[PDB]
Amino acid sequence: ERKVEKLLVANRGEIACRVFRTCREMHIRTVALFCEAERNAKHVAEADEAVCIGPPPAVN
Amino acid sequence: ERKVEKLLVANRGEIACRVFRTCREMHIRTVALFCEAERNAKHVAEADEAVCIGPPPAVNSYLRGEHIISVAKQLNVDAIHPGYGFLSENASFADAITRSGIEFIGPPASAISLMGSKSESKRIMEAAGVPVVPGYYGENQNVSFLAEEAKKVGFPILIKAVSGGGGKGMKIVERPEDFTFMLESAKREATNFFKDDRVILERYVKRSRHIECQIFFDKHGRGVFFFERDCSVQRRYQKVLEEAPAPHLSMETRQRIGEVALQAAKAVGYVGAGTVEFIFDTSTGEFYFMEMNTRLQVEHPVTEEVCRIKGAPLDLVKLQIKTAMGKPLTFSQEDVTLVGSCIEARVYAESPERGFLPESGPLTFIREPFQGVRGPARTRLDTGFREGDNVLIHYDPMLAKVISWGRSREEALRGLRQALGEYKVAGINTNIEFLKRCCETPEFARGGVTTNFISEHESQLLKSPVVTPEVAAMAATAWLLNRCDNWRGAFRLNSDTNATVHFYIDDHPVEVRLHTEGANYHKIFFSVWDHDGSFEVCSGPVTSKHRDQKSIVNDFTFLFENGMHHTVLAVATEGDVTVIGSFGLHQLRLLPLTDGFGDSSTAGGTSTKIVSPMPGKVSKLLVKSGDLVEKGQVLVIVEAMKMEHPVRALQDGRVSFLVKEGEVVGGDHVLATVAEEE
Repeated sequence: ERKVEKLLVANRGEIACRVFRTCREMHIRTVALFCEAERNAKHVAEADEAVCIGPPPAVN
Repeated sequence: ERKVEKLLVANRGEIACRVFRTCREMHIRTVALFCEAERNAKHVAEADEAVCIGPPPAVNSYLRGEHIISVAKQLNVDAIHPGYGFLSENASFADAITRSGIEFIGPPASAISLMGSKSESKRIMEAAGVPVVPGYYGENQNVSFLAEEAKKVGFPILIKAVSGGGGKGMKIVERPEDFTFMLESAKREATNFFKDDRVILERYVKRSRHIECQIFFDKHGRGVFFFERDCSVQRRYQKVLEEAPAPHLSMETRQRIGEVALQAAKAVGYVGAGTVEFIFDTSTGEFYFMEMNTRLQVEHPVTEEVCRIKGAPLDLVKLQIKTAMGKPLTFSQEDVTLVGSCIEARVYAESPERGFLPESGPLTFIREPFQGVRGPARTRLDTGFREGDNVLIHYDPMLAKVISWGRSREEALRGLRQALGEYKVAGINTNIEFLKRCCETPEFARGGVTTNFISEHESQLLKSPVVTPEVAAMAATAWLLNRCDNWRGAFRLNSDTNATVHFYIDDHPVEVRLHTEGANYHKIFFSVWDHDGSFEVCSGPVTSKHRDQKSIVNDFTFLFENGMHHTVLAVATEGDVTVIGSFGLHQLRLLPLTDGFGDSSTAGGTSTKIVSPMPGKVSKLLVKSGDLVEKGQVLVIVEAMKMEHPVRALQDGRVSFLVKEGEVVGGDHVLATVAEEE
């Protein structure tokens, strides 16, 4: 099998925090994603690293 | 039996808090002890009363056993627990406590005295019949005697010598039926290493792994051995990481380790808690006695995670008080069962890059790992220091102990990894990076490590992450902002701002330049090691206006253009900038630029120095010729009508005298030439 130590999340919101939490118990790293601004949001304050992706519209 | 309501502690540190805690559950009083100052320490803030004992040196503090006993008598103390170190191993102190009537906690003085000398101790165990590997048999009376007992007393051949660690007489001669090379090897060893011609033969073991079983005894003839332990990992005779369940140890053996251990303790007679240490070779498959300690170890809470008595959690210190109570036990060796695995590691306030030399400094910020249960594992941290405390050079460098109990070894080891990573301290370099390096790359997850395991992998270890050019960007920025309004309200004309920081990374100065374009404090760039980029930075609340030695601890956010974002708690000072984040911890030393700013004189100072007025009559010159004079001492004192008027020259460099005391000299004479030391 293949080892996992880094977890990536696509969406934002309740699911981000839920996926992030259990991850702590499995002792796995976390990564967050956020749109323009949207950096004070909680999920990013819960992960290990966050990356900005671009303009607010869901296309972008 | 005798009632106990007052408990006395000798030593200081983690053991003080541990002994103090359980005491609360038994509902017993507490007393603390502290050296000069050392009154803000935690343990004293945990007890009921604390007493100062005297000067910092260990001779002055915690060694005046008679004074401690008199103070305890004045307090009408019920019991004393020495702990480990100081008077932990001193039979006179225990005897004096017994004469005073206080219940000493530990073995009787006779056992400590007997085990103080190695020869008489090994004599006692040899009489008892425990398999013991001795250090010597007779002497080299005859060379044929070597062949006589080579295949007799000990088939494995340990030639060595009477003393000295050179050991060239060994030659690693593990092959029996050797008779023409062993004598030649011994005779070539005698050359240039004569010492005493006596030679001792022993068994030679190829591999060594340390084992140490625990034991407990009441005073009513009843005891039970705890689970074994492993101390294979140790550097320079210092414990590093240990495991209570010796991985790869058959149950049957466990049982037997006990029967041997109980025989030895009964033979000498023993009360309280103790530990027997063995030495083991995998190839032979047998264990031979090496040493025992009649004192509670530091590794007691470790073995606890792998033993339960009557289904209940075990407390080792509890029983020792109950043993002192005179009550008899309640359980046989059976009620105790092991459950799961655990690992331990010690953190030392030393510098791994350096010669593991202790460092003393204030504790700026101390992260605390989550000490709660989650997943399939229990992780705990015990620390004898807190925020605002300072490390004392007199004491050993010892911060905290981290233990990861688990249902399986894997869970335990994995748990630690994350915890070891999480705990963070700022202010003094630690070996925490070393321990993590000891855990990741070495394939000791299998469980087989020898006593010398640390020695071979020293090349692999002693390795730390490389400071990326980005790390300098956040570190450099914090020092400015965490010192002043640099880049705050700044403004120039038809131009743009610029400010630079110099870092003395390793032995090479490092320059980082930061500047802005537009009307934006937010948009910032950087150029370090010929690497350029852009980022934005958003700070937090401004704190620590007094900017003392602790300086300012603030959180930072950095949005680099590529797209990332970071959070960094930076406690920056003039000496260094410390940044802690997902990268880890890194402290960058700022290029030092100090050199008697003012007094920087390279003048030759050839002549016409400390000239005296007309009357002259020099005398009482108190400076040696050709000795450096940087501070302005009285080079020459001349008297003019009772006018000493000392010249007090401050020109740096050695001063050369051309005059002698009592010699009348003319006006403005060259009494001495104050020249730079050449």
